[PDB]
Amino acid sequence: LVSTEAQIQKMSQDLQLEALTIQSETQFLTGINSQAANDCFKTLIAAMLS
Amino acid sequence: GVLNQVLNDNIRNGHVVNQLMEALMQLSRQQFPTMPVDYKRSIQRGILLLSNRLGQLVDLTRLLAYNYETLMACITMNMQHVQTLTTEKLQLTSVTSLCMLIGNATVIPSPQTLFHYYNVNVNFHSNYNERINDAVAIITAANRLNLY
Amino acid sequence: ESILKKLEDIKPEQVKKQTKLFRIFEPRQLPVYRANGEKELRNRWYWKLKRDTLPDGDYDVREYFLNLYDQVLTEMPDYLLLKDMAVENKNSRDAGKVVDSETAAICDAIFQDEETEGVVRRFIAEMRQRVQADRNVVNYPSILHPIDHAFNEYFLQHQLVEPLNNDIIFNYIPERIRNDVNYILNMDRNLPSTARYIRPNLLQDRLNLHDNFESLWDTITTSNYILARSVVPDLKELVSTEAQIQKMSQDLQLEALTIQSETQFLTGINSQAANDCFKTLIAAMLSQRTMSLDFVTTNYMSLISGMWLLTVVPNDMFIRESLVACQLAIINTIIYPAFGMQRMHYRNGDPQTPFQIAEQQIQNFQVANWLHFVNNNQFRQVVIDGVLNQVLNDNIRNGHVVNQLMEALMQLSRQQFPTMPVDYKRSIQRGILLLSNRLGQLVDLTRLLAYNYETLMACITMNMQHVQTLTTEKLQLTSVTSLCMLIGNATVIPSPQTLFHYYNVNVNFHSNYNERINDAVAIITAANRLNLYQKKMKSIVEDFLKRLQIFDISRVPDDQMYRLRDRLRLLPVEIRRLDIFNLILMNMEQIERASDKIAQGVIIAYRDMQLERDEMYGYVNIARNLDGFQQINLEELMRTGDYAQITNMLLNNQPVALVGALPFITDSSVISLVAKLDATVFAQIVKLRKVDTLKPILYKINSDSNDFYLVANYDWVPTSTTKVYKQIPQQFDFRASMHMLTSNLTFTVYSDLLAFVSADTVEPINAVAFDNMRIMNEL
Amino acid sequence: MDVLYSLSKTLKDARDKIVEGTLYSNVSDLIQQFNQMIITMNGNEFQTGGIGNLPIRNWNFDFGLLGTTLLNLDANYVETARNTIDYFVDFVDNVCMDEMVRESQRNGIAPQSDSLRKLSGIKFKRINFDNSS
Repeated sequence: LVSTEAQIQKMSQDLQLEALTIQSETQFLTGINSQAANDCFKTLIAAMLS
Repeated sequence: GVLNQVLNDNIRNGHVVNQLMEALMQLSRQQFPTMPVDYKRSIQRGILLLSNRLGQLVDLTRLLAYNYETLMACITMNMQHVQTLTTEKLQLTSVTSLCMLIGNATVIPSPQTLFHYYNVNVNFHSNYNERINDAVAIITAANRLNLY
Repeated sequence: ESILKKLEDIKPEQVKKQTKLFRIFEPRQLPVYRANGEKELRNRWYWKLKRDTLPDGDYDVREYFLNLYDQVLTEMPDYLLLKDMAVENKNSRDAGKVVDSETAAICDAIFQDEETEGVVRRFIAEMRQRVQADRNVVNYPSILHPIDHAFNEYFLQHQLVEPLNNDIIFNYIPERIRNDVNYILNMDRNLPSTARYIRPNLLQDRLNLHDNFESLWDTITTSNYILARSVVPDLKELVSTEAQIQKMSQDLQLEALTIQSETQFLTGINSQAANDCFKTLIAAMLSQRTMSLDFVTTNYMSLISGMWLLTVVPNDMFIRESLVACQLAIINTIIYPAFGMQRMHYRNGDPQTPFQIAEQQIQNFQVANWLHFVNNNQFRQVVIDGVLNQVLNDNIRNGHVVNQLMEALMQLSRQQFPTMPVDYKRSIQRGILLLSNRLGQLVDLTRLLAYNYETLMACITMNMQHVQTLTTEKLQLTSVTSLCMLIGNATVIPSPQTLFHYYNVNVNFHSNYNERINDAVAIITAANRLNLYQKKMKSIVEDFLKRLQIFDISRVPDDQMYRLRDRLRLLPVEIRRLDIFNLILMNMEQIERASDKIAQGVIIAYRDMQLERDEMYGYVNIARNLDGFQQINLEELMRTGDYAQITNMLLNNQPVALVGALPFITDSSVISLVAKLDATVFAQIVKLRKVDTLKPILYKINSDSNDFYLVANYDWVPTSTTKVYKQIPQQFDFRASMHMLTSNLTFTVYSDLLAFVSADTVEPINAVAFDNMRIMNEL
Repeated sequence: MDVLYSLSKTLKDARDKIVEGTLYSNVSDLIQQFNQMIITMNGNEFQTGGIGNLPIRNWNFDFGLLGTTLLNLDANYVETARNTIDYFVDFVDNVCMDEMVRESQRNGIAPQSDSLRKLSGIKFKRINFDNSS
């Protein structure tokens, strides 16, 4: 999988969340990790199969 | 002889993701008439974050569809589609993780994994049918033996 | 700063010099055998790979040839002087010279060998160099294989050096610097007719990184901004901060016991801020980096300085939110209260800026005209001297916009402010008075800014693409006030040495960018044409970005690198690299077939076939071609892994030809051939379903075989059922391999042309602008 | 035909609307259309042919854009626009004449002059605007 650090930095730079007035600045990029990606893959395929 | 829930051929080859990209590329060019420009820029740059992974998302769609088909080949009972009482909760942050972190390493079910899945499905189906037979036999025997 | 160190540490281009002729083949002595397999007393010279290391498998062979392409690109020189390679030919009649030392070694070996024909010795004696000093040319004899000759001839005839003279060096300077009357250029050397130089590859951006690559473009623009800051001149003889603060205090009539807005007018007025503002503005415009406006709405002097800033700098140079905030503050603090208009209720996200609404809503001609100019003040995209540039409006360049702004301000001061307390009008009037007491200095400052901008823009080699950047550069409006209040009458213009250094850094970066693009494109195209379907190209783009030296590849995801790969894949290959790859593609089959480590296949026929007669093997079961046989591609078999067809053919004894780079066992035993061992090396394919272990038998039956008496005593022509699809080496013909390599007798290559130009500036008081008037005219 | 009509309509609108003293808001869209026409036509070489006594004429377009800085148009702006409009009107009139004097039996509805045939290329579609006649 793509490096989580590099993708996180890329997304943070592109989104510019800190510059906005969003009440949830930290929560935006939470949950972005390899474990979450694997969980999504498994959940989608397993739900479709079952 | 097994009912199967199959995907659109555009999902299987991942071509439809192009359309998705097309659509959201248009969303990156839109004006957002009355939106604050900073928030508008953030939305458009996120839209482009997803857009610029067109190749990765096509690969991901093809991989997911292929894995689904391969593991569905190992299903022996009809894939009946019903709306269940309780659901499986899918965090959209996990969807974002999958979309933004998938690379280009193909992973497919191992032949032994497919055989194990098929064996488990066959064992469960056979046990289901055998227990139905046992229950039916005992009920019919009790009724014909007049065990009121 | 580390960024400036990275950007200024780029060297122009590493010049490659060829020290020896490129070679893939060499002569080698081999024993030869008669038609009956008996060894001849004479040996024979054959062409053999110098580095025979070709791998097993067709895919591995294509990878080997991609690596060979990289090696040849590394070894291809920018220029070449054959006299450096020249060495004495001891057997030359005239004591001449040959290139390279390897040629001399071959000549010595051939001449000293007792088996060499006297005609070849005569030919070696005639081998000498011819010098044409009039034409500055020299021809040297060389012994080369035809492929080696092709490569070396391409290197010789496609060198990158061009003649250098004083006119070329002078024209290297940007045309706008030469056409500028404020700079006097000089030279103290006459470059000789034998001087050479290498042009930088200043092709414009073929990757269009300004479009859809926002992080990479942010990095590029940040580097450009840092460099531009480094080269922007410092302001000299600024008005003393203490004296200016005293004068401002006297004008504002500050009161001790009263709270006043005018007090804040003195906030952050110092020479450091003035220089910071000058550098920030010019560097942001040069690097086309978006700026952010930092100001406090309670400081009205910041708002008036912002009026000047918006008058001079096109509004596309500022992030929209900051520009809108500044304009709204100006409208609601100065303009509307002056004219008794109700405070504007501006909506965030409005399609129109506050100044556009005000322009529609203001009935005063001067203020409305200034507002309209500010609204429509844009850059002009102009291709000057082949480079895209962002040109300021001529009224900005000459400073007339300052007069228009001053007319607007004077109209504002005359207004009554009907709905405000008299002290509010007094404060606005005092701020306008502060700005207007320096009208001439503001005209001078605008002209100085424009002149410095265009002079430093003359030294930019890459297109100035006007696109909003991801991140901005913060500009404090107090710094603008400092620049407006402290600017003196001293004219500062970029030094000629500073201009040359800026231009050289830009040229180095542009050339490196283009050369790395060429390398990446060549590698990607070669991999595609070599059908390297298992090759992940992320590494190529990663190396490209690493060699650009301004990006941190750890921050670049894989998707971005693959988008870069897709963009690079659409570009044509550089002419020299493309031709080298064409040579390699043409000659790779022959290079591969010359290897003694692998065979091109194995024919499994189930009929006896007489072993071929070759002089350098004796009797050998070699197939020159796969004619009359069904072919199984071993690469496809290994890729798919389905052995049904091959198993069916092997079990049924169906004649076939397994095609693919294979290692083979050379066997010289006649008894082994009689035993039919070559036919027993294929059952393992059926047993294990693997062909990587396949290793056919190549029989080499001749008098060096221990049991050759069987061949000699029975008039028996050996036969085998299996053949090895393989080629025989090409004989080394000494006369046919001699080529006269031609090059220039001698020249000198120079690196930094601007090192030969000494430039100075006219007196700054007398420096003129584009309109022939002095840049700064205040007393 | 649509591109030629669009050129003529743009020039007529420029003549009618670019007048001394007029608000720029009265010509903003017209100025944008005129500048688009300038950009599209710039760098293109045209020839109106010599059928009959019509002189052979060569047309080059290297015109700068119209300004956008004046709140109200003045005499200098009008004079510059007049020069550009006069050249463009001459070009359009000559193209129209060259087309009117030509006819074909096979495809009479298609353009017959090389100028109008060149204007039928895709790159000139940008010039196209309101077709109200």
